[PDB]
Amino acid sequence: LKYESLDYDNSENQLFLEEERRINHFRTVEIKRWVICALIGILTGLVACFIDIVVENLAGLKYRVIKGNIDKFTEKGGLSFSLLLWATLNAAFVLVGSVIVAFIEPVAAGSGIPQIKCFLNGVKIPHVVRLKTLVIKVSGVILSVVGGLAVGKEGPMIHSGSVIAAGISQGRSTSLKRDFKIFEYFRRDTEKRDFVSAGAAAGVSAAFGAPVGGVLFSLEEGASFWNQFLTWRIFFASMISTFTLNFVLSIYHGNMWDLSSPGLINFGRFAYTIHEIPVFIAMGVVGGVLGAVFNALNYWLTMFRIRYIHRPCLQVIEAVLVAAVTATVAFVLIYSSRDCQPLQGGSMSYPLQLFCADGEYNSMAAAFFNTPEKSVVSLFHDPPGSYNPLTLGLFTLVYFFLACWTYGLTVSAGVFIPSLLIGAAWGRLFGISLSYLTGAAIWADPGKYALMGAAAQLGGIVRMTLSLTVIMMEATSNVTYGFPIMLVLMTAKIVGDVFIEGLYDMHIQLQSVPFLHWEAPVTSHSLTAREVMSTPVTCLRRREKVGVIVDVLSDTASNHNGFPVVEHPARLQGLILRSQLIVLLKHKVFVERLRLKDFRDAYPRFPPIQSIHVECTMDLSEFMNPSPYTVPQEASLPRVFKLFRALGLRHLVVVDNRNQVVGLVTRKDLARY
Amino acid sequence: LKYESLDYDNSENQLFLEEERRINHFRTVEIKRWVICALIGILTGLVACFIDIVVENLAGLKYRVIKGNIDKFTEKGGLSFSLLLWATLNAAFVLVGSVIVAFIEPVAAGSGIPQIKCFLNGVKIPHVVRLKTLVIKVSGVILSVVGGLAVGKEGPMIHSGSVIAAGISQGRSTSLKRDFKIFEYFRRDTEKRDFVSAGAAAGVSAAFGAPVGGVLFSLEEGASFWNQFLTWRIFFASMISTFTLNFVLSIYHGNMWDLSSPGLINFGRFAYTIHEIPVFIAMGVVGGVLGAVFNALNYWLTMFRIRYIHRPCLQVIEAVLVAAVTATVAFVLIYSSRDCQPLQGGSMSYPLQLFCADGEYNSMAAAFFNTPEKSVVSLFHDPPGSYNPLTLGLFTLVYFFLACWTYGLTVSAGVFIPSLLIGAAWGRLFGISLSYLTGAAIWADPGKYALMGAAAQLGGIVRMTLSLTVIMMEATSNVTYGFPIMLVLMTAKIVGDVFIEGLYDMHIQLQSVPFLHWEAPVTSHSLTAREVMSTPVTCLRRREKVGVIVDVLSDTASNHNGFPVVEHPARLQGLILRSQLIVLLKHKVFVERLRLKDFRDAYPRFPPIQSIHVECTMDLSEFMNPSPYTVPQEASLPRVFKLFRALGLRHLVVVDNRNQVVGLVTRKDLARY
Amino acid sequence: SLPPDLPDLDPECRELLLDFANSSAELTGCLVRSARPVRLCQTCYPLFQQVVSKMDNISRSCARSLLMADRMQIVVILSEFFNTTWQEANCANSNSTVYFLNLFNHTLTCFEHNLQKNYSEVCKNCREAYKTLSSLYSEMQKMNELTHLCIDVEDAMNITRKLWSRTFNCSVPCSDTVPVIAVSVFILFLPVVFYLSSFLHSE
Amino acid sequence: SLPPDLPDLDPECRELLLDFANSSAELTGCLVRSARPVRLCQTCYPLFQQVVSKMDNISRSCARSLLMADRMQIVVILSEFFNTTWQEANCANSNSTVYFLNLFNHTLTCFEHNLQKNYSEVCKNCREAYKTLSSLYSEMQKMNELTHLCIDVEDAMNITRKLWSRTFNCSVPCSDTVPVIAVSVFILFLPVVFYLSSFLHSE
Ligand SMILES: *[C@@H]1O[C@H](CO)[C@@H](O)[C@H](O)[C@H]1NC(C)=O
Ligand SMILES: *[C@@H]1O[C@H](CO)[C@@H](O)[C@H](O)[C@H]1NC(C)=O
Ligand SMILES: *[C@@H]1O[C@H](CO)[C@@H](O)[C@H](O)[C@H]1NC(C)=O
Ligand SMILES: *[C@@H]1O[C@H](CO)[C@@H](O)[C@H](O)[C@H]1NC(C)=O
Ligand SMILES: *[C@@H]1O[C@H](CO)[C@@H](O)[C@H](O)[C@H]1NC(C)=O
Ligand SMILES: *[C@@H]1O[C@H](CO)[C@@H](O)[C@H](O)[C@H]1NC(C)=O
Ligand SMILES: *[C@@H]1O[C@H](CO)[C@@H](O)[C@H](O)[C@H]1NC(C)=O
Ligand SMILES: *[C@@H]1O[C@H](CO)[C@@H](O)[C@H](O)[C@H]1NC(C)=O
Ligand SMILES: *[C@@H]1O[C@H](CO)[C@@H](O)[C@H](O)[C@H]1NC(C)=O
Ligand SMILES: *[C@@H]1O[C@H](CO)[C@@H](O)[C@H](O)[C@H]1NC(C)=O
Ligand SMILES: *[C@@H]1O[C@H](CO)[C@@H](O)[C@H](O)[C@H]1NC(C)=O
Ligand SMILES: *[C@@H]1O[C@H](CO)[C@@H](O)[C@H](O)[C@H]1NC(C)=O
Ligand SMILES: *[C@@H]1O[C@H](CO)[C@@H](O)[C@H](O)[C@H]1NC(C)=O
Ligand SMILES: *[C@@H]1O[C@H](CO)[C@@H](O)[C@H](O)[C@H]1NC(C)=O
Repeated sequence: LKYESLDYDNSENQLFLEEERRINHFRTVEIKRWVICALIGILTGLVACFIDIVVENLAGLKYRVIKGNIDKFTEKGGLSFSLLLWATLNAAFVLVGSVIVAFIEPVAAGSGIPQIKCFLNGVKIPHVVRLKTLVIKVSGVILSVVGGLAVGKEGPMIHSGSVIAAGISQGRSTSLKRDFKIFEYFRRDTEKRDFVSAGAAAGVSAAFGAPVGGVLFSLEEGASFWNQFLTWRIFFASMISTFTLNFVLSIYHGNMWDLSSPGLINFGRFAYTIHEIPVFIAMGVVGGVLGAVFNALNYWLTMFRIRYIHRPCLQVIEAVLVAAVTATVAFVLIYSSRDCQPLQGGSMSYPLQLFCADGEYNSMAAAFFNTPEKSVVSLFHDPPGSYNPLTLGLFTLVYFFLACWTYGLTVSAGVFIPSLLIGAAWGRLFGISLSYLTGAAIWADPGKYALMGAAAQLGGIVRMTLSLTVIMMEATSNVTYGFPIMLVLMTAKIVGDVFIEGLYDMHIQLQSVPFLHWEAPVTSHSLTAREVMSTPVTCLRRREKVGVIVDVLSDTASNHNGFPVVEHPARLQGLILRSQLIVLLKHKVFVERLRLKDFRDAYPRFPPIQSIHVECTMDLSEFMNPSPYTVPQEASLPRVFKLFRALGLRHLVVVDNRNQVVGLVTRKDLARY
Repeated sequence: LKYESLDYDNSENQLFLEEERRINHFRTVEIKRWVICALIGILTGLVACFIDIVVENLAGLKYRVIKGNIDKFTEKGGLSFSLLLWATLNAAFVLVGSVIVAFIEPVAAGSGIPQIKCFLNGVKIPHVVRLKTLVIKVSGVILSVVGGLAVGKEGPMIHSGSVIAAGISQGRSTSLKRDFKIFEYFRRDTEKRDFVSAGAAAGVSAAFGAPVGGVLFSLEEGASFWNQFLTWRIFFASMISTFTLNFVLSIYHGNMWDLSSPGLINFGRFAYTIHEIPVFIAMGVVGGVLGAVFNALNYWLTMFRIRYIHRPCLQVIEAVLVAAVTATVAFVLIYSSRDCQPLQGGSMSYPLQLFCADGEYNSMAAAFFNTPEKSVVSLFHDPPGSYNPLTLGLFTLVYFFLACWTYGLTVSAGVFIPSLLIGAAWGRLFGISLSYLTGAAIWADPGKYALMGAAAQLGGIVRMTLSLTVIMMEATSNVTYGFPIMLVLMTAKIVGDVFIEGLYDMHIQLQSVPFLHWEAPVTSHSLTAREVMSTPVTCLRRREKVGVIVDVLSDTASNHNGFPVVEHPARLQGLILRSQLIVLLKHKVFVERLRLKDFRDAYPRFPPIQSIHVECTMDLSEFMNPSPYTVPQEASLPRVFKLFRALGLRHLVVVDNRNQVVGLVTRKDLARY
Repeated sequence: SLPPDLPDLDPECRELLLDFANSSAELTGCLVRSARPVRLCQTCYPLFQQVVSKMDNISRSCARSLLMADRMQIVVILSEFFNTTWQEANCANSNSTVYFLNLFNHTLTCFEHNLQKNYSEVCKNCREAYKTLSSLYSEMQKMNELTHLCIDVEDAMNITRKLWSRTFNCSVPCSDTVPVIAVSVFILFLPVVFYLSSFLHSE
Repeated sequence: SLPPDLPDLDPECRELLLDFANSSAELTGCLVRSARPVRLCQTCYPLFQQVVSKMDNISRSCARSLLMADRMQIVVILSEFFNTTWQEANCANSNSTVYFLNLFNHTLTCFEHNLQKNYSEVCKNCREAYKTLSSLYSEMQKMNELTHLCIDVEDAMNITRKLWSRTFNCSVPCSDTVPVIAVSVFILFLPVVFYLSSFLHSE
């Protein structure tokens, strides 16, 4: 009763039908869309490089203080006055990073995907698109990753690339200072979702390196009818964002003639036989099961967190304690390591030596001091015999529970990279065991199994099949490996769906969003589409009076947003909705003049009727759409549901045999099943 | 009046609604579709390797006879008795390859794409899916490529992979010997197009190496509403076909642990700056212009060929003369070459030495004796200073006119590879000229320009934007090069659309197929959808008599396939079509019993009413669909067109204000604009 | 007063390293000596075996302390380099090679036996001395087909091919130009008859 | 009776090839001689210059006829191999290196000066002889930071690090175990207080 829907249909009036005749009389309305879809990718690539340049310099400031601190509190007295320093340095950043979220607005909490695949679906979640949400999210993921927590940074690139999509498309900046008289004709919906679709497919490419995966993502959620031109602009807006991220970072590092580092995460360059095709299936089942342990007990945690810690004073303290425990467990676990190795190459960014021979370096200080992306790349590409298999066990068994207990906090970060790292960890740990029981001549290289454990763990945690196979095929730069990965993610969904739901679906169902999804249940195939409606209809005839429509709008007991018009007993001659109706009452159009643009004024927000103080009659023709998408009764629900979803509809209307309105099907009726 | 449409809507009856209740009472109807989509890819990979194994052995038999012939008619008398031998060897194969097409059926002529992107569209072209067409096409492309003509082999893989899609989906083999009682419930349309879409996206991947390009191809033509499950089976049927082509050819060549050669054409492995981004745009305009010369004078040829050579006796002779001239021009052009080079590596498959020093070999005999794919790969990857720029000029200026004069013949081969070869030829010839006027330090390597001329020439000849950018990105195995290629193909369409239409569109318009395409013209935006209909409607009331429906079916002056039912003046209570109606008249259902399966019998072909010899009345309830997709009048054409196309509709019905049928919109009405 | 092995090695292994040194310096010297005429394959075949033998002997302790002592394992690098140079030259040698060498020596003596501008001299006599040599060369490629076959044979045939063409103008006359113009202009004449005759059959 | 250059070269260039031969054989001999202790960088620095000089002299006709005569250009390969071995060793040398060598010589003499099991001997005296050496080594990596720095220095420090640890048990005692247990078990005790205290504040 709080989340009102999104109108994707253009309610053509006589005013729209006259204004589109006016603008058509040198066809300069579509060439103005390519400019927005061009500079909607440049502005996303620059945000994606502004995060990456800042966070590595702040991490380089933060970790060298610590490794210079425990090079002098060795050889002498205690180390505890450095453990306290690393605990308070991991607490001081996340204190600010949790205060600026838990008090100003809670919408920026978590990742950005479940609040953006519901808007894409048609549900306007409160706030979300406001600039303040962008400023607090892009300054909350910098301050939390360097804060020291087990959270990825490639999560919040989708939401941050979607907010700037629906902010420059309007040309308004509704805070203050209207900043343009340009970019009218776009101040409506049916453009809002068409540019949020081009924004969210410019954050998936700019964070993973896959442009052709981003369009499949934005299509997968955006289940509209297929039009080539719109996809041919989403592809053009996606291809820019992985070019204005190479061209800035390559200016930053060195020479401009080296166009590597295609995104924020970079898998390397990258041979198998048929005889191990069952073995990969035997990984995917494991990828379901541990996934359904990660995705279940978090649920038993999250309702606890929603039951007792539902106030801003406590969750800040709880985030600080999560950061301090994340420091102390890592320091205990590197204090007691016995496995030390000689350094080589750039496999250790900050080499740490304590309680080890001279020249050699501790190997447990790897995968805590360096970034998660560098550790995941090192797990894909290291030559065999490089990891002690007791190190990976105590690392995975700690990092799994830390990444489970950290997600759902009131800070702003994602959950992609703390799934790939767990998956590659136990994938390489499983790949070693196929070498200590055979000779391991050629076909037991752990670089394959470290890949196909990381592909399994994502499908186990985040059920996502078509748009994830492609972005695992494009970032690996190899099309021969496309066939086992598809065979893994197909398994890890249909094993994991037996136990528990998705991770992105619990955080939608636990907020009571309607969220109708593609297709309909086959068990409910014969509902015959007369049971699924609201039986009385508070419709309004055309041109009665004014007091009728005032008393049908101003009513506390019911909130209805769409009203069909009738004639003579009824005819269903089109429908009028609240926005247009209170626009007509804000002016005086009583029959006792204006163009299309007047309706657009104050478009984002419409004043409530209690501020519209103060009979005659008004003629509702030339303000309504003369042809709603109607369906009869007697029709199957699968057909009714497909029609409703496949187009973008807020108000389906059912009729009688003699064309009389007998019910109205809205979104919340179809969502309940 | 010959090409009747395809029904994609399931006309739910009471019999369908009872039978789907019967089959649902362990959900074994969808798990039977994954078996067909699995073994629809294996059977396409085996055809794609059966072509490739046979054609290289026959070419190896044919060319070594010739190079052994002109090693003994050197050093002695004349060479003309070998020119006659190479002319008659290029004539003897194409004689049989043109006789088995020009006499049995003309549908296998040309490529396979314009007869399969019209079926995909909904037009049942005559024949086409019959086994005989498959047998003559897959044995006509072998006999023509080795015959010696400038035609590609990766063209006819789409049609040959689409015929076996709609032949094992039925389980009938309607020639004789029904061969199964399995695979009922699929003997209807709404499965026919769903498996032709999975077949045609298994020929694009099996011929180029791009699985994710094939699904975008089959979607681009298949403009239906988006459902995730169907795309998630088309992707699964596409990924198989590039794995059962590696696994067979790698058994054939050598060891099975080398999974290269991903398809029939294999680009290699594969650095640019911003400062040459305009230069690539300056290629694409050229790629339009020469494209619009290739795509225009062929038109002036083809109507000539349709005006005077429209009989099977002459076009066989004309194909033989094209083959003999293709021999003789190549022999004259290699007889007079002066440029000879020392051999190295495997750059020459069959080395030819005539009138050259000992050890060195003629370089003009390259790119005539070896395959086009090997020459295109050699033009992408050779180091600089390897081609004499007079050789490429006389090669391109001959091969352009030969590939223009050969296309449109009555043989069965494609036009992809004779576009990439021309594009790479003048691309490398343009890339040399940027080295003989600068120093050419790093950024003037001809390997880039030989790529982005070949990408330009396809967009110039075959206007195809979204499904071609992806298959040029996946076969090059590099995602950094995705941005200039998109910037080239975008130019070469909007320069070439000024002059002349597509190449695949002239061979649709010159056969008068309706072929409505996605979207509607913006100049005709206000037609108001009452002008675009047939004004009188020969509808039929329910339960009159028998003589009424017999005299409304049996009529020479008009052929109508769908009839709406009325009641009382009219009500539009659903519609009945001819197939069901003559099924009911083939039995005796007059009101004076059967399941759903009876309608399916003799599904492919329905007997005409003149064989249904010989009142009472029949009740048309429980045989019609009770809810057609209706629209009112007063509605804009863009809305009407989108609804018609986006779903699959054969009979849209317009109504009145009081729900009275006043017109019927069919496909040929919308197609004329 | 004795660290065991880390600063210095025993005097039981140092003479082995000096023996490998004496082998490798002389192998590089003989290998380097062959100039434009390549006789390395046929002159450094005996002392190439000994270096390999010495390497095997060292490989067969005194193998961990002597080639796993450091990065830049210089003994393994020199040995590896020799192995790489040897394989790409691809000697595989010897009777056939000897016969070819004898033929080359004979073939080459007939040039200065008949030498003395005016290279139109009695060199027709060397024609049957030349061609069969090249014929044997092609036959030798049929013998080592189931890539370059050697380096002594390749350079020996290369020198003869350089002498036969670009310093002695020994070209062959051509006899056929008018038949390969007549047949070509006859075959390129049938389409302009065919289309024009099918056009005028409209009555 | 004289082919110009193809079978044989002039006697004006063959002595240059013999001089390069005499250089390269002796360079390989000296380079090969260094064993586990690596003194190659500090012993083959003079005769490495001459080989390069000779190569430049040959490079500066008698350059097309002598290294573009055939495939397997063996002079270019030997020279290239030497260049590759030289660059990866990365000598770049000399005063600092000399000082380091002197320190190493001094540091190592104190071991057998105090030698004589029972490695718990007066080696505390060499502690201040040891540590500053390693300190200088770290400072030297700060000097050549703006990768391995040399091979004489790396192996000389490697030998001392091998002697200091795994044949002389010279470990350092540890003092702190109870504070890094107390602080850790105190910090891992606050969440089980926090959640349980927030649960019992429901009244
Ligand atoms: C090298 O070997 C030769 C021949 O056996 C011998 O005369 C000479 O003394 C040896 N020199 C060295 C340095 O071992
Ligand atoms: C190996 O070295 C030993 C000791 O110098 C020598 O006695 C023996 O002949 C050598 N054998 C070979 C095969 O070189
Ligand atoms: C140090 O000596 C050890 C002993 O084998 C060797 O493995 C290592 O490569 C040496 N390190 C350096 C820097 O030379
Ligand atoms: C070269 O190395 C290969 C592979 O290890 C070995 O088989 C061969 O015997 C070596 N040859 C020489 C000349 O050392
Ligand atoms: C070389 O020896 C082989 C094997 O005995 C023999 O087959 C061949 O005829 C010999 N060739 C010559 C040139 O003597
Ligand atoms: C060539 O033949 C001559 C004369 O018989 C002989 O002196 C010389 O050694 C031979 N040379 C070769 C390379 O066989
Ligand atoms: C070339 O030599 C031949 C044979 O000795 C002689 O007849 C002729 O005059 C010579 N020609 C020239 C141009 O010296
Ligand atoms: C090599 O050089 C040395 C020292 O100059 C000289 O004594 C010797 O004669 C030279 N040997 C050769 C083969 O040139
Ligand atoms: C180059 O070679 C010449 C001739 O042998 C000799 O005179 C000169 O000293 C050499 N110069 C150098 C730099 O080696
Ligand atoms: C033949 O000699 C020429 C002259 O330079 C050289 O370019 C070529 O590599 C040689 N070929 C062979 C097979 O040795
Ligand atoms: C090695 O080759 C490089 C690059 O050509 C050159 O700059 C350098 O002088 C060479 N060094 C030696 C020792 O030859
Ligand atoms: C080596 O010489 C440099 C440059 O003159 C000087 O800066 C440095 O102090 C010297 N070092 C030693 C160890 O003498
Ligand atoms: C080490 O010092 C000793 C005694 O002064 C001296 O004899 C010897 O040459 C020195 N060695 C090195 C390598 O500096
Ligand atoms: C070790 O040497 C010390 C000092 O000479 C002596 O006091 C002690 O008894 C020795 N211990 C052993 C176990 O030999």
